[PDB]
Amino acid sequence: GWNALPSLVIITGIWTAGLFALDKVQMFRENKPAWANNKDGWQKALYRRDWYLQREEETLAMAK
Amino acid sequence: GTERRPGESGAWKQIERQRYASDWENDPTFKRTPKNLAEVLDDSASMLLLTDVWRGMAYTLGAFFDKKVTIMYPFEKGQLSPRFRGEHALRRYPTGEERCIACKLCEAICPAQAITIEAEEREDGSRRTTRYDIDMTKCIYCGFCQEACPVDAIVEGPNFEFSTETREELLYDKQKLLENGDKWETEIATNLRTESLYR
Amino acid sequence: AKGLEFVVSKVDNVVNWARAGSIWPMTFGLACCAVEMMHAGASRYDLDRYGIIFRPSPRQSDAMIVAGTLTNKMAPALRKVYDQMPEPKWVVSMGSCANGGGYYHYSYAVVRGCDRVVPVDVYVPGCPPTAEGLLYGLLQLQKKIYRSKTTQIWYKK
Amino acid sequence: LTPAKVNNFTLNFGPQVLRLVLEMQGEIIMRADPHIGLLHRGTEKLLEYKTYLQGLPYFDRLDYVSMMCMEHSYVLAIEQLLNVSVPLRGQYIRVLFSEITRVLNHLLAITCHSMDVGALTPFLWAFEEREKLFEFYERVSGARMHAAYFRVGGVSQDLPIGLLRDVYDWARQFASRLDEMEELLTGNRIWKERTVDVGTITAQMAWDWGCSGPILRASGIDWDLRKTQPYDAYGKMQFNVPIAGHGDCYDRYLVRLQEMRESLRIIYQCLNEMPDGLYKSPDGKVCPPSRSTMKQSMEALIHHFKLYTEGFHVPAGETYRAVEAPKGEFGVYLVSRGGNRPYRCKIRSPGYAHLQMTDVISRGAMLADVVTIIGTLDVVFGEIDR
Amino acid sequence: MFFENSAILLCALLSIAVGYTKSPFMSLMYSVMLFINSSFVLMMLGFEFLALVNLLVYVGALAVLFLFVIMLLEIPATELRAYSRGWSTLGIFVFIINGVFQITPSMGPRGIITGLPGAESITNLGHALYLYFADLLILNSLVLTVALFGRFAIAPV
Amino acid sequence: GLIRNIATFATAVVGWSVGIPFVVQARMNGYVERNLATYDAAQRQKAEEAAIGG
Amino acid sequence: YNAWSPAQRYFVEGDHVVTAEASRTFQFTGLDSGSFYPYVIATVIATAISTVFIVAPLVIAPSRVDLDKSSAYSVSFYLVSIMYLLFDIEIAYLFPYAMTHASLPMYWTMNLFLAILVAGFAYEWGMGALEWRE
Amino acid sequence: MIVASILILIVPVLLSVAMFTLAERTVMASMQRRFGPQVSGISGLLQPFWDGLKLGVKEPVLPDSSSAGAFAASPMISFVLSQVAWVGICISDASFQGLVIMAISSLAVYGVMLAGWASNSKYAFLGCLRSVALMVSYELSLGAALLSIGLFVTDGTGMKCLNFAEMPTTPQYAMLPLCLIFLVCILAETKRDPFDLPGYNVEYSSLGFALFFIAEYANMAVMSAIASIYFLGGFSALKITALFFAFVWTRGTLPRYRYDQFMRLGWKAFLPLTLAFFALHASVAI
Amino acid sequence: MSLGEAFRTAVYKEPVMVWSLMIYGVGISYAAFVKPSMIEPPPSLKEVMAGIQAKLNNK
Ligand code: SF4
Ligand code: SF4
Ligand code: SF4
Repeated sequence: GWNALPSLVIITGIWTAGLFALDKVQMFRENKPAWANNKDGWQKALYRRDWYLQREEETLAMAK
Repeated sequence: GTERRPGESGAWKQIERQRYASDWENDPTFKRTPKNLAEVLDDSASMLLLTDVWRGMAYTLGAFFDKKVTIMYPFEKGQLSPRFRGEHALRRYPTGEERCIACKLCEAICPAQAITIEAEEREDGSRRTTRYDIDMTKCIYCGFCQEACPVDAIVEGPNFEFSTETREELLYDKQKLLENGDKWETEIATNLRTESLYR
Repeated sequence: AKGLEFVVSKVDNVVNWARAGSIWPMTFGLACCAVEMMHAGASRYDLDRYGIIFRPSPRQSDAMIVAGTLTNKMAPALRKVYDQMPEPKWVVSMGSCANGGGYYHYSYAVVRGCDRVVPVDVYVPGCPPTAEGLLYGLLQLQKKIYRSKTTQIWYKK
Repeated sequence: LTPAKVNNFTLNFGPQVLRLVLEMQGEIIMRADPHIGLLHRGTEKLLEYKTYLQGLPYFDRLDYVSMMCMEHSYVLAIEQLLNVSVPLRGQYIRVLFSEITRVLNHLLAITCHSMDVGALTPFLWAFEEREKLFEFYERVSGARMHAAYFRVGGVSQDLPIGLLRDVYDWARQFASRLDEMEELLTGNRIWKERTVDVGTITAQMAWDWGCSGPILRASGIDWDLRKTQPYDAYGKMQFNVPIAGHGDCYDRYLVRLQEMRESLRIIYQCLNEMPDGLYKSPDGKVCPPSRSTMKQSMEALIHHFKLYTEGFHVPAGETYRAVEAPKGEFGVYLVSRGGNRPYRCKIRSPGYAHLQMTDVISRGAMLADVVTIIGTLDVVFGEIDR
Repeated sequence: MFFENSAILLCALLSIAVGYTKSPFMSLMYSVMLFINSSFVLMMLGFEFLALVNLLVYVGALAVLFLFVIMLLEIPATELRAYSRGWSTLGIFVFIINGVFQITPSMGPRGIITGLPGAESITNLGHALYLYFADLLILNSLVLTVALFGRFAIAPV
Repeated sequence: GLIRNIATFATAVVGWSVGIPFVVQARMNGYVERNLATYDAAQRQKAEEAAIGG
Repeated sequence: YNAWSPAQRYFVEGDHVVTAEASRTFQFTGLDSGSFYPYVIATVIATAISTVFIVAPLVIAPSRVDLDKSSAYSVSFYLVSIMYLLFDIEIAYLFPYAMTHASLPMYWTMNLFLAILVAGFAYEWGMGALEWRE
Repeated sequence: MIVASILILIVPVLLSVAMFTLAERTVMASMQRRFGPQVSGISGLLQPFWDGLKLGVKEPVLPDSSSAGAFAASPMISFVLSQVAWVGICISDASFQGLVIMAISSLAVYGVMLAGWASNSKYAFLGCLRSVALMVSYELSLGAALLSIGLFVTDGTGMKCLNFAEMPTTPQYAMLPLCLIFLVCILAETKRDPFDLPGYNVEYSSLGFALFFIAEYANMAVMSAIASIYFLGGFSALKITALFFAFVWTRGTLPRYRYDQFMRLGWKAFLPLTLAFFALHASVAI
Repeated sequence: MSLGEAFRTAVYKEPVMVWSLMIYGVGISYAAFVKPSMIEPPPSLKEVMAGIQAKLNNK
């Protein structure tokens, strides 16, 4: 089918471009290529502790 | 295959019958019972894992990689024959005189009553029409007019793409019929040069 | 001002482009001409190639093609379905039975042409017309749609 | 004498040209009342104002799926009262083109039944061969559907040279097309479960219900008009009769397919036995003469004048003749007063009889099977409503 | 936390609206919305699994049967006194006493409580279900069987 | 009145969402005041107990 | 949500952190792991899109008023829906068991649940309750 | 940011659904020895766009004898559910993400039911229920299949979950019958052959009809992504296109079943098989 | 009839249910008998981590 082949390639290319753009955007947003990982309360606690520690560092950064 | 099976019957009377009566067994057109492990596995492969859809799927998929018969109208046309009965038209003689002599055979034979004819003798003594009208919205294109005319005056031309935006444009008069004949004379004459061996 | 008029003309061009290339008719399997209509959408002619899809409802139907003779008993139903067609809408007359009655024009129960009930934009002659002729008539319908200029009218209203 | 009282269930199945009113106590159909006449064109009264040749195109549009079969019965009914013998070559051509017409009717019927069931590929596939046979028709009569080819005493024109070549070429691959057509539905459990044991009909009911054509054959009934009451060259033709014994939609499907096979066999036999000779009856007082003969002879010119204006005068009498139509038995009752117009021409249509079986057959069925009943009935309202 | 508290308040609003309206379809739609928003707010309590369970069960299974029963059993009887007969004043007065001012609240003497997010463990939930309340799990199995058998025995034929 | 129904629904939603919090906070104010009075009464009771208990 | 206690902020004092949380960016790796939050915003966006597509043809389409245009051209359901109810409840029961590292007695109790389930289901089967003639 | 990501997911979904219906038409033509849409744009690369714009400019008609609010909202609700399902596919981190999407798909049943009660059509009244019952029946088997899948989905920390990023990057050769039954259930969920007997949107029009088709094909793509993640060992455009190609292949080759027939099939062949397979997987995985 | 004839007739008249029950029986049998036969058969943190290192470092 030569007439449908253009559509066949276009569908794959469209999904490829969309997934690549979403990858780039979400990588810029989250800044690590693992944010989709499963997380329990333990990993949540570590992440929130780390975020509050970065905020605390910024608070102490504007003190010298 | 064309064989039948218990449970594959699409009804209730027959399904209820076969699950409560062995009448289908007496029927030879029902596939006979498996008798060994091999036949049981064959039956399971028949029912589960499809294996019936698969063949038609493969044939359709081969049709996908197959050629097509599609044509690109209007840049391509179909195949037709000289006997084609299309737009009615009026023919002349090569000197330029109308072939129609108002014998009114065409109007008499026409079962569509779509032909209106008025005629009288011309100033030169010639017997010519004064009104020659055919209702294309009423004409059935049977060609019986072309069969009846003994001077090859009225002909259904090879023109078939003559649709109009209004119905009034299809009320063909003598003048438009003569215009069509003068336009399409060469093709009609060429077809007659072939059809003469049959007509 | 000239630029705004130019934009209006281009928008009208695009609107005509969209409306002509996506005409969806409704199926009235009335009589003989439907078989030619059915073969028109078939592999050889491929009505679907020209953006034509037959819909089960008038609500998605863009225009009506009358393929077959119309009786007096059927005229109210045909008017019913046409009056269910949304705007913008059109009507295509295919076949002499639809044109003016033709071979049943003097019958007692035949509506002499679908014109007497509903308006018609395209008249396709033949008993039956060729599927190629139906293609030509629908292309002429596209040509009529092309000359349409709605927003040009509305901006000068 | 009858009130309405209980309204309860109410249904309306389609103004769009069959109108159906059904009655269910739920999911299962208990009553089905078709209403017809939306295509009743009153042709029979219209026939009275037309000459025999004038009214011939009326028979084209009675079954616009199968045309030459419709022509043939009326032509035979005319000729029998006219006491006219048909030439051999004309009979060969009539039988061959009738087989081709039967093939077209079977193809379109099966494809429409499939599309109603849900299969769309065979529809498109078979319409290509249908276009091929339309080209065949146009080559020989200049019309794709409404040929008006059959004539009293023969046919309008002889076959053009080179036609049988393409006929044989088409037959050389029509079997392959049919084979690829079967594999999409034949070995399918879905097609069977949709079609098996739906609308079962008995021989006793069928003869009570006046069935004809393939529906009769599927009830274990040995009957073909081409073998019991043969017409033209069908007696010479050798072919088989498919026989089924369930009265099932799948059975009718297989019966129609095997009928197509037998039609192809008859097409081959006709192709290899085409004789040379006259194609029109030599009676110029009924059959029109040649145009060359007309233009050089006073007598043929006079006969062309008279026949094409007044036509031949059938002797007063009555007859009824039927033809083994692809949709059943198509018959026409002819009443003659002695003039050039038929006094009363009644038309019998097999689909009209088959359509009368809906209420009793659709009982105990489901709304998914009404469309199955209509599709397997193979009904054209043009013949049903005349 | 304006929107979270608004969603919390929406629950009782929808609860009153369920009985308020006269169209059974409207009541069922209100109940479906209430179920969804209830699950969403409970999701703020950290119960991902239980919210999905409630959603799945009540929307896909029970509300569908509600709408089916109504649609097979309810010709519109709204004007059949559903608007012309009104509502009992004692009911709404008692409801006001019970729920607006809540003379008998759940907390009783307590007047303030702290709401804190939880930590749903499907592992701990499974441990409890199949080690600590397995007997009640089998009892629930018996109850499901009771429902199934009773339903199929109370079939209207 | 489809749009009328939408308007009434949205108005009810907004009025509820803005009014119920006021009553909730009134309940909270009343309970806080009552508990403050209770604690003051208990403190006075303990003072009396210390006085008359030596 | 925004934190309202220093304990919730892990005893980190200051005003910068409060405002930072107030106008923070959503991050799964930030403070809102497993938040389900994009579902609501997706709902809002889809509501907007669907409403717009409803409104638009009421603007760019001519209108004509017709009387006839404004007109339209069992217990098996009970059985199926109630069975679906019960079986979906049973599936919800089963789901946590599939999410754990269950033990052998836990396995046997799960099999007991399934045995009662299939017992009821098979009783319904054997009595003609799964034959949808009606 | 989040809104922008939602829109960036939205755009390929709409564009590709247009392309999916176009390519389904064209491949059906290819398997029917015809060309299909080819005039409307370069090789017909513009058909769905003009079709959508045409239905946009087409007049929306509202019955005067029913509740038009539900008539409007039902395609709106289905479209919302499709968008939410896509967001949960690509923009989610829920521990029961597969269960989330299953519960989401359970909700799409209402739109058909809402339309069926909305319009005053008797055959809509019947077909809506028929399609509802079909999808409802197959939902249990789909959930059972996910139950079977969840018996081996583990992350590195050792917790059993439904996260997509933690699914193994290999096909599951040991659940091929489960995969086949899940694929047939997916076929059933989208009213496709051999389950295209139910249409419910007969009295609908315009962008409402467009949104119904958008929701249908979006749900088809969502189920395709689910199947690719579950059995094909990852999420990729190639697998989506291959599954759609196979689905068109099946549609163009098979007729549809009868109502009670696929009811019997689902309730006596599919769900018990999924139950037995779930029990076997639970037993072995111990 | 023996087991063979009844099994043949049943599977021909109903293969799916027999398949499902056979799969269930195989699973139950493996759980009950097959598994406990061929597959069935306080250190501090430093020892555990040392063992992890030993297992990881060779591979
Ligand atoms: S067209 Fe021919 S048949 Fe008709 S009136 Fe003229 S000469 Fe006579
Ligand atoms: S072709 Fe037939 S209908 Fe047309 S003018 Fe001639 S006789 Fe009349
Ligand atoms: S115009 Fe001729 S072919 Fe067409 S429907 Fe009428 S009679 Fe039949």
